[PDB]
Amino acid sequence: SNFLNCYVSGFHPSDIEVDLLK
Amino acid sequence: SNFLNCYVSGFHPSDIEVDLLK
Amino acid sequence: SNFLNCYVSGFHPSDIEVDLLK
Amino acid sequence: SNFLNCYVSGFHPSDIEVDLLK
Repeated sequence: SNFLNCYVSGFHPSDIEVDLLK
Repeated sequence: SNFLNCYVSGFHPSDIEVDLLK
Repeated sequence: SNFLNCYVSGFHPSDIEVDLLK
Repeated sequence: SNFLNCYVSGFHPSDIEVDLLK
């Protein structure tokens, strides 16, 4: 349902838990 | 229904919790 | 009826962000 | 158009996870 995921530039550390039912 | 995940740049370690359920 | 997960650098050192199960 | 995982970094380390439709 209109899934728009954009990510620019990465990294080594940090924790990102992205969760989308769609 | 309509979702945009705009994430850019990094940084030191941390706890990023993102959850989209609609 | 439209989620816009945005984030460009910054963020404070902790465990947060934004979550909604509804 | 529905699937837009615009990714540009390759950062494999850290805690990165995307729940594409669970």
